[PDB]
Amino acid sequence: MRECISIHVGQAGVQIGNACWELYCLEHGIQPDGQMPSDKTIGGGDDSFNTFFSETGAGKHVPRAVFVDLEPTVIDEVRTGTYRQLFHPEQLITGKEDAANNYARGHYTIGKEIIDLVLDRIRKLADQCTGLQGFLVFHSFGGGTGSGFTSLLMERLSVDYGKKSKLEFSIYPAPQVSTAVVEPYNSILTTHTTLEHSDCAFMVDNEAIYDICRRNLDIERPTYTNLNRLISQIVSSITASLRFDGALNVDLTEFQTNLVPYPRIHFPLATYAPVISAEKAYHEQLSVAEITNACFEPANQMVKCDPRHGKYMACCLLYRGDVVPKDVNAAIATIKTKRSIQFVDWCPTGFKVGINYQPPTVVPGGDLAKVQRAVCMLSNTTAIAEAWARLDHKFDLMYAKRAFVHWYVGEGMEEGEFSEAREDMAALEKDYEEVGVDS
Amino acid sequence: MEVIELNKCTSGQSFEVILKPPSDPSLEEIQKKLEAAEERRKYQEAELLKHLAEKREHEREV
Amino acid sequence: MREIVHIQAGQCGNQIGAKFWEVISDEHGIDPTGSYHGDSDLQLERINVYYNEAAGNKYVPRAILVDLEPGTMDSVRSGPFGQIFRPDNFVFGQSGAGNNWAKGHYTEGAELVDSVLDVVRKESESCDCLQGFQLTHSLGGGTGSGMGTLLISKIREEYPDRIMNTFSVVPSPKVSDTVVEPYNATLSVHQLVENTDETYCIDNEALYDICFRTLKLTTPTYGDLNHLVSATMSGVTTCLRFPGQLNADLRKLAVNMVPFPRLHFFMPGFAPLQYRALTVPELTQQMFDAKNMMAACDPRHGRYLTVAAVFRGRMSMKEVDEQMLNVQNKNSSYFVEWIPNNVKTAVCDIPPRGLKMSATFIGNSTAIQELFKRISEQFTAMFRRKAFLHWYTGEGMDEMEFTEAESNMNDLVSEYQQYQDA
Amino acid sequence: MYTFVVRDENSSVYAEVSRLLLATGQWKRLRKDNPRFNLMLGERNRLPFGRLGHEPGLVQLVNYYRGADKLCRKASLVKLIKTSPELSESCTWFPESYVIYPTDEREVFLAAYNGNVWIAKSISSEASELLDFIHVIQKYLEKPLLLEPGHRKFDIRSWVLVDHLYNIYLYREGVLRTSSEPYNSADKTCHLTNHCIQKEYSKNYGRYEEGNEMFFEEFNQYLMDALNTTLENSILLQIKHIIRSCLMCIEPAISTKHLHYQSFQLFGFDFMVDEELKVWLIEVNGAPACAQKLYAELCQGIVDVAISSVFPLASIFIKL
Ligand SMILES: Nc1nc2c(ncn2[C@@H]2O[C@H](COP(=O)(O)OP(=O)(O)OP(=O)(O)O)[C@@H](O)[C@H]2O)c(=O)[nH]1
Ligand SMILES: Nc1ncnc2c1ncn2[C@@H]1O[C@H](COP(=O)(O)OP(=O)(O)CP(=O)(O)O)[C@@H](O)[C@H]1O
Ligand SMILES: Nc1nc2c(ncn2[C@@H]2O[C@H](COP(=O)(O)OP(=O)(O)O)[C@@H](O)[C@H]2O)c(=O)[nH]1
Ligand SMILES: Nc1nc(NCc2ccc3c(c2)OCO3)cc(-c2cccc3[nH]ccc23)n1
Ligand SMILES: Nc1nc(NCc2ccc3c(c2)OCO3)cc(-c2cccc3[nH]ccc23)n1
Ligand SMILES: Nc1nc(NCc2ccc3c(c2)OCO3)cc(-c2cccc3[nH]ccc23)n1
Ligand SMILES: [Ca+2]
Ligand SMILES: [Ca+2]
Ligand SMILES: [Mg+2]
Ligand SMILES: [Mg+2]
Ligand SMILES: [Mg+2]
Repeated sequence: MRECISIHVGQAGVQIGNACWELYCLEHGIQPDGQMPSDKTIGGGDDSFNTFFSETGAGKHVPRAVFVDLEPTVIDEVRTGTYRQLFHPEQLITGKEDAANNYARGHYTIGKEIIDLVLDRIRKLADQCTGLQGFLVFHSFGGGTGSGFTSLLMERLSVDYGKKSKLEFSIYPAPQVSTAVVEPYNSILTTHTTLEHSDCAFMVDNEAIYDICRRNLDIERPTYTNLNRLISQIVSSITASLRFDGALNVDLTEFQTNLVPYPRIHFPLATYAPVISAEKAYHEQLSVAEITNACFEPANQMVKCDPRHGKYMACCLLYRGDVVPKDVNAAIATIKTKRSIQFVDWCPTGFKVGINYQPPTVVPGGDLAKVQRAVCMLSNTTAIAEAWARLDHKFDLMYAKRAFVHWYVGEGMEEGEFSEAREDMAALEKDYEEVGVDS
Repeated sequence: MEVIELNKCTSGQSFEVILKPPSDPSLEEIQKKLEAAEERRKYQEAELLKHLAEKREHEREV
Repeated sequence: MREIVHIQAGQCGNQIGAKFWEVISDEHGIDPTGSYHGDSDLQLERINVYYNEAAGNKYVPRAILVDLEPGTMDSVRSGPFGQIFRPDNFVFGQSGAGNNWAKGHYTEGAELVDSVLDVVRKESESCDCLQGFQLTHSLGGGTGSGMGTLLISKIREEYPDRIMNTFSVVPSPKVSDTVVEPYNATLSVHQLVENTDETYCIDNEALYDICFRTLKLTTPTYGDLNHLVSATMSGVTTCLRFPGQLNADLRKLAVNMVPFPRLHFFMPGFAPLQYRALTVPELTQQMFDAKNMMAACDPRHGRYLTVAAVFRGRMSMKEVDEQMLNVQNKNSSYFVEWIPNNVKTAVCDIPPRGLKMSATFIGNSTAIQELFKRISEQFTAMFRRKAFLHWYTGEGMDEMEFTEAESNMNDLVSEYQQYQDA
Repeated sequence: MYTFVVRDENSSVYAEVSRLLLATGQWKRLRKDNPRFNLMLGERNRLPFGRLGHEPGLVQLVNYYRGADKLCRKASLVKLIKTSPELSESCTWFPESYVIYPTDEREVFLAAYNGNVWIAKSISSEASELLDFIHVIQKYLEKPLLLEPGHRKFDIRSWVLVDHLYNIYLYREGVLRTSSEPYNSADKTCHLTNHCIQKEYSKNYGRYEEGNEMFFEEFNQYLMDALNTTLENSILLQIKHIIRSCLMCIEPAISTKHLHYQSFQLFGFDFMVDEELKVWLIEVNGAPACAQKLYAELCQGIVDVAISSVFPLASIFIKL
């Protein structure tokens, strides 16, 4: 058994963490007090779920997780909510004053005063691991803390755990649910600073999750609770292989091996189906072929982009529920004969397929319907670079006028860091073009 | 098409399907960078407070 | 605990301050004795932003009351909510400032400023986590203008990383007490340019035109103008005073609203300005209408750097988004193309007293240069003949200081013009 | 009002479309980089498709299909024809063609050594002249239909509009772009038919018809009088079949049905007609201009079927 440590940074990271850990508890049969009656080994064990939960002598199953925000208001809800008993207080770290949507305040000014405490609490968890694999880091691109503190933290984890894999779950900014003009600055600044420290990063565009909630869950104005429950379904699909018995993606290293041949091009596109409303009173259940087909519709992607106009470097399919290989292979043959799936020449054209028999779990009284089978596709396609283009365009528009730059300079960041990060983004777009397109 | 590396357990199975074959920073550096930023902050604060001390001296002259 | 410290200086500042406190005290269910008699925990959930908790389970405004003359603070103490203020927070001299910025800033005011700062420090010291300061004052008189900007300068010196926000009533010849108002206003704007993060330009010209033209009041009093000011201020502090979706402090708001440090002067607006319930299209159209703006400036003569819209009441967020998008898409040329997504929307479920639905508007528009041009012209018309200068040089000011203030304000105008043509 | 932006200053067709849209009251033109547009009239080169469809509350439409370049370049068209089973190497309605670079079909084409006249493009019978010319090598149609009066070659331009729903609309007016020199088997003036090339190097530029352009009414009259058939029966059935087969081939690759932004595009198909009244595809142009006389009508059709269909205000086409 090999442990995974989850780190939730800033508002978005903390609330998504809440949704994920709630869902993991329901999937593993762990109650809000931490007891797991199905676990017959009291106070220890080397089961697959112990990759994410440790055990006390009293039978309490404790997430291997640290929550970190620079203001206290979001983590206090965890401290007083349904799962308050799940987490030890030393796992929940708050400052007094936040980064005000300012990367420089998160990374330099405020981050400098909490980083050692955070690394110490992380060390406390690591000392409880017998074979630490690495970290799952949850954060927004747009917040001052999610961007700047997260990048500071990633640098320090590279120093203190240089052999260990690090995965990100990153919330990409959308004007439909966000209230800040400077999110493009922070996103570009954090991606630049975190790139060579992250082995694999799953970006979730709030615009895509928003539209999925509106279209498929019939929600007029999705809230964070809706968005985070859907995101948590996708995260759970991704981590299920680390948390249950199985032979695919059983270690953090395998995500990079299977999905990332170019270390900088380490942003796989996630596509999830089916998303069905709990209120929909007549639902005809969807077959393997239909949901695997859904995997190739942009409307179901976590980032809106068009994979037909790029190239695949890797692709794999994580099924949950009633799925046998024969139906998967028939679906793939059909889709190959019907759709535009072009791989780069130096990677084989192929799918790695994982199937977990336990059906997807849903939150009782939630917005999602229980389904007999679901799938998450993780594909490394150059088309995801469209999101970088959008972000870079917005950066160029503001930076040409130096709009808002003084807030960052006044926290001690230099203007050169803006153009260094932006140059690095230009080189990233170039990498994706060279891999993905022909004259 | 070709199905390889079929693994199976009670909780599921995995496999691979091929449709076609092919064809650093130190802790010292981080500390220096953070301290340089903090020095810039301190510098801006000192410029502000110097400007305000100039204002106080003008007020006394008035 | 995100505490704000409030300061009101001079006659105008203290009257509009008082209206602000009575209005928000009513919204939070606090009576004149400081007792809570509301119906909903949301009223108390973020009460500590503006109110301290006392022993008698009393909520006391975090408010400092300053003037160089006693008159207005006796009127405050006798006013309807006057008992709610902390007695030690009344800091008043005896001399007055005679509508003279130099008296407020350099002579009479300097004698009192230390005692005002002591009370500020005593309030801040007991703050869990002071976010910053708001000041109410006029720019046309002597105490709010001269001593207020002195206070602002000292607060900046002692709390240099805290947000300083003002609600600043800008003079107009249409509603004028003395001829020297443009001098006092020009000297003050320079100070605000240097030492505030956000300044709401509340123009007595605009408040007058609203009371007269729209509200059909033939003889508007200061009370009628201050009713608009207090309702606007309530609107603009809603997003931090009541529970909801936003995790903000004055610094995050400032960072979202202020793209260049000197260009931090906002046009406020309010809708509606009658029993017919107002549809979301009607609120949206009226809040963007020149006629609802409180800094008599035509927004069609400039461009919006940033806009915040705050809606209060029970309404469809879908419908709000659709109408806000409609106004942006149909009027795209008045919003700078080089700040993407520069219109932000907040909704608070709790409406103000009496209205079912309302909207408050905060615009960072380059059209605000018109206000400063106005003042500059009135300044120059006198200063080219040195008229009334002896009132100021007799308190020790040199002509040179006036020339520099005039230059600073013409530069501010030029900066607004640079970004309007970009 | 609907709002639009213009990003290709050299498009005649869309300059006229723009002027038409303005003369409604309900469309406003914006500066080329304002993102709050309903409609982009995009540039020909490196149109930023990745930035479309991300403006809350705006339905966004663009006058180009991303990926249509595959159809509108000689090498990509040859590859698409040869490699798509719905088309196949034995397409019969496309001339035998081979990709040659200066996956190079040099030897594969050489195997077609042995009517051996070929054309290289991006005209001779010895291969060495052509392969020493550096592109695609294509079988040159040695027996073209020659109009009696003047014994002269021509080509047919058809305009085709594909809307956001992937309806394929064939404009009822085509044009024949003729030579006005006799065709000779023996000097690229009797062999070619470009509008510019005839209005310059070729002597007689207007003798038989205005601007070397003949329209369907005249050409139909000629086919009735000379060959005793119609344009519809003898030629247009084949044109419609070819256009439909080409666009149905790429539909899965480029459709905007389930995408977050919508697309339409105007295409220019160029055909050759041989002496057996067999139609051959020569060219697909992704940014065509129009013959002067038909601008007004065609551009109005674009507004009616392509733009107002998505953005409605308060038939010249045949649906294929
Ligand atoms: N999907 C999702 N996105 C969120 C959530 N909360 C905030 N965001 C997004 O995150 C961005 C704002 O970043 P925050 O996480 O709130 O900022 P922060 O990391 O807490 O840093 P501070 O500025 O110090 O508060 C915006 O783009 C929001 O759309 C959430 O719960 N779910
Ligand atoms: N295989 C072939 N057989 C006979 N004639 C041919 C031919 N290929 C091309 N031509 C002649 O050459 C002319 C121009 O060729 P082509 O279509 O490649 O030019 P082009 O790239 O400019 C497209 P357009 O000029 O219509 O915009 C055609 O009009 C036709 O008369
Ligand atoms: N809107 C408004 N303006 C006021 C009020 N009282 C005074 N003013 C304006 O403020 C200026 C006079 O300043 P004042 O506050 O009386 O001077 P001070 O008390 O010495 O600072 C003039 O422009 C007046 O029009 C008020 O209650 N409301
Ligand atoms: N960069 C920056 N920010 C400013 N205001 C916000 C802020 C407050 C506290 C901060 C901070 C930033 O950074 C950390 O502490 C003002 C200025 C400025 C400089 C020089 C001359 C000036 N005349 C008017 C303004 C100004 N410059
Ligand atoms: N209001 C305001 N803010 C400022 N911010 C900068 C800042 C940086 C780091 C900080 C900080 C503040 O606070 C603690 O750390 C500058 C100024 C200014 C104006 C006018 C003339 C001036 N000459 C020098 C300065 C100054 N004025
Ligand atoms: N700058 C700014 N904006 C405001 N409006 C609302 C808003 C909502 C969401 C936003 C946003 C702005 O910007 C990013 O997301 C109010 C204020 C204010 C000023 C002075 C004193 C104050 N006490 C409480 C509040 C406040 N200051
Ligand atoms: Ca166990
Ligand atoms: Ca005295
Ligand atoms: Mg936060
Ligand atoms: Mg007065
Ligand atoms: Mg061509």
